[PDB]
Amino acid sequence: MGDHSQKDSPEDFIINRLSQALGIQKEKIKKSLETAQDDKGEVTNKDEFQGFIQQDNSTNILWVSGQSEKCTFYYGQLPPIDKFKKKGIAIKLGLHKLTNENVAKDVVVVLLEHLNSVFNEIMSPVMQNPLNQQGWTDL
Repeated sequence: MGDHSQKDSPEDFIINRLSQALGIQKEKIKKSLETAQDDKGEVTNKDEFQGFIQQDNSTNILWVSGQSEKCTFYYGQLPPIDKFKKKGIAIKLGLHKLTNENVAKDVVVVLLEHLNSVFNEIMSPVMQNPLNQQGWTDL
């Protein structure tokens, strides 16, 4: 059963933890804030919608017009913002096993983005060193 348009929330509550939490499932602040109508619809489409394994949660802390709990599904994240993306039903794997493939990456506020890109490139080189792929990579 895992979690639906709440499975991901619960997982992030435990995983995000700020070095000491492992909260598990649902975020009271997101429910308490109740923002925003556009955000509720974007989140509902992510949850049981097909077709789309991405969502961001953006913390963005202080600065100017901070994204904070952003975040959105796709869209954009601005700047010291700290958020993350998870993979659910990565075109559509929904309505069967809870997106078992789901991939999770945390993204800090801060360059920091260039360092993250370098880390991603290193991960790709490590993958190339390990397997050959299933020809999706091919040559």
